[PDB]
Amino acid sequence: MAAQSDKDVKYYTLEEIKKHNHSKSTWLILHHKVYDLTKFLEEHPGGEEVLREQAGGDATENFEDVGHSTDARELSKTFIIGELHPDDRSKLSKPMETLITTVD
Ligand code: HEM
Repeated sequence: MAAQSDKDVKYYTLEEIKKHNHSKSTWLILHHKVYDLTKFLEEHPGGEEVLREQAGGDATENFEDVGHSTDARELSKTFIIGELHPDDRSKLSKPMETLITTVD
């Protein structure tokens, strides 16, 4: 009817995830994996300010810094929708090309 345990993994590119961090597509990267919590921002104890500033990037450095509970880290497993491209993981050989416009 309206229930389906769909488990998959979509490999997204760095330029794709860092361009979806707006409001209803706010994704965070943890352990080089893409986690969807754009509808859990207000459900996160502490606030969304710390999430929006890490949206579209890897915040694993803060995940281990703060120290999440066992159940907490297990909960994130239900918000996994994909992973980062191998080129953006064990390569990083992709031209950025930016900051060429003076909007100051
Ligand atoms: C994006 C995935 C994340 C999930 C699913 C998540 C989930 C949770 C949950 C369930 C708790 C409370 C449970 C407990 O008692 O341990 C928690 C607490 C907390 N989280 Fe996260 N979190 C995430 C990311 C982050 C990130 C990226 C930061 C930092 C920018 C962060 C900072 C905190 C802090 C500070 C607390 C409270 C600990 C304290 O204030 O001493 N979380 N998180």
